[PDB]
Amino acid sequence: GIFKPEELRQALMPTLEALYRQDPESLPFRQPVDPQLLGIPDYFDIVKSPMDLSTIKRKLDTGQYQEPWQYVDDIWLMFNNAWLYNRKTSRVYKYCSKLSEVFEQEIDPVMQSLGYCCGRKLEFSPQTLDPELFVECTECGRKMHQICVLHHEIIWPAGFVCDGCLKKSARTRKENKFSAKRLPSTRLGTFLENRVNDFLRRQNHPESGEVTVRVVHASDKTVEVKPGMKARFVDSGEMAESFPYRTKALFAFEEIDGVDLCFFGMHVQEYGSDCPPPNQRRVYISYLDSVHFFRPKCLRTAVYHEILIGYLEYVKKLGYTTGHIWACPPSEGDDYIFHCHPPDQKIPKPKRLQEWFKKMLDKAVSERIVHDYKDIFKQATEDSAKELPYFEGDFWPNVLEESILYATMEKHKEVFFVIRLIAGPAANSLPPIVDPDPLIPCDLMDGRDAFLTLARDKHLEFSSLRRAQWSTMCMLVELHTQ
Ligand SMILES: COc1ccc(NC(=O)CN(C)C(=O)C2(c3ccccc3)CCCC2)cc1
Ligand SMILES: [Zn+2]
Ligand SMILES: [Zn+2]
Repeated sequence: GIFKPEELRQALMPTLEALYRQDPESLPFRQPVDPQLLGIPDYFDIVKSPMDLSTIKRKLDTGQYQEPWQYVDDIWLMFNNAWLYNRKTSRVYKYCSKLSEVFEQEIDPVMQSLGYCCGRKLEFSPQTLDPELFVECTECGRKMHQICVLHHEIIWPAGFVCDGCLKKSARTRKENKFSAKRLPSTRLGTFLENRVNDFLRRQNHPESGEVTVRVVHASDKTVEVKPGMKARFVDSGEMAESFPYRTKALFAFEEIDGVDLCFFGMHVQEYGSDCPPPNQRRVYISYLDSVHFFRPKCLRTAVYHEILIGYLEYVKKLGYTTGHIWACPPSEGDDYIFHCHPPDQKIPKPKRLQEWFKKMLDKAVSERIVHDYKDIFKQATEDSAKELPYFEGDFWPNVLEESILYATMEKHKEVFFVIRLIAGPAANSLPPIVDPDPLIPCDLMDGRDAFLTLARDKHLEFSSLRRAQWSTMCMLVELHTQ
């Protein structure tokens, strides 16, 4: 026992009385359902654990609840039975939804007054609902959402100690060494975060946190020319068989309410100077993703721009001549790089996404980082299908197979950006591209599949700030302990 029964009763009874006072919405919930009198003889075939307000009151009054989650559980048992048994359009269903809304408001400040994280009954997103897990304070015995208190067994193996118990004993929580800042740095990561933090300091907005950019994957790969064009151009001995590239994964994190938040992810393909044409000295953005919790809101878009402009600046200086972006929005539900985006984070329509890349590239011109950029139509004109750069997982390889030319580039022109970084003479007499960062092997971050799979297995959602904080903590433990 943590509480005197009278203490628990005096704290919770007012939240019960809040529900009882709601009339008519409490009328179906005041007494045990009597299926005979109500003419619903199938009630007990569907509802196996009936619960009502008079029962909960008698449990409070007789000291039956040992800790308040038991009370919250009986409340949500009572709501769930009504939502299970009654139609969505029914009066009782709608009354039950009203009481759940009044309960949500009342329980929170009460559960926080008794030293709990919150009073919420929490389930994961559909991907039947998996319940959120609880951890137990080793000092006081209170149970709390694992996600509310960000308790990870690998970071803190001796167990969870709540803020209230730590303050009581004049201790602070042992530092999280599995942080984004303590991930191994790269010249690329440093260059990007230095550009982002220089920009944020110049803005001098009080809400902004430090930003971290970490390259977390770097491996050498090859894209093989698919059979239906190997037959035409490769087998003859005209086009090269396979194009070697470096695949890199990077993430940007922000300090929000004292902890790491992963808010941006990018995969790139880097076809260097020892790469046969038409891929020679090109970079390709495989995929971009974000989680909209960057603070402040008013700088979110600029920060994304600073990372992307930063990346183009950096590869230019190494000797890449051209950047390529397939400006195509995702369509994998609430997933892409990040599992389970916030439900109010809208995927942009093709037009808005094109206007967003356009805006980013106009700033890059103003800075003399991008010399010029155009749609693949106007750059194919200004330059056979053998001469198009051939990138792993891109639209263009797949569409030339559907055929086996100029027809297709016109109808889908605005979705393909070609970005001249080094144009004209300067491009001709360049040193070899040498990447000064080591290879970073990491199977979890090798393409976007493996991390989506882990996030599905382990309910690493990005659907709210609190869940995105827990998922950021969990991904960083994985990245440090590989
Ligand atoms: C509801 O489920 C979702 C939600 C979002 C995504 N992903 C994107 O929006 C992925 N994207 C297109 C983005 O992040 C940018 C974006 C977003 C919005 C406007 C303009 C640009 C911001 C960083 C790069 C591009 C996927 C599923
Ligand atoms: Zn909680
Ligand atoms: Zn405690």
